[PDB]
Amino acid sequence: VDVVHMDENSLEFDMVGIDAAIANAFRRILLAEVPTMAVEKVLVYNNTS
Amino acid sequence: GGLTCASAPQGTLRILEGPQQSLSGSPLQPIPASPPPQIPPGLRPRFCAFG
Repeated sequence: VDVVHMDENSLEFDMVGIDAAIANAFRRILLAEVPTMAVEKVLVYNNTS
Repeated sequence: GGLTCASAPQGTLRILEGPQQSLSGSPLQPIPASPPPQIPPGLRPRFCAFG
């Protein structure tokens, strides 16, 4: 693995010597399976906007 | 002493007022034709690959 760039909010490592199935598994995990926190419910007391 | 029919007229004149034609110049349009859409100069790529 060779990590080229690493600003904050960016990474560009290489990952030399792996198949397309494992690379695709890693890519699909980041897009759809790594957990995050986000607003689910909103209680609106007044809203004259 | 009355009015009597006189000799028949020998001719008729019909008058009308008419102006004339100018030269044919045929100036079709201020900015004429359909001017073509075209390239902005230089432009430059606005995108690069990663790595």
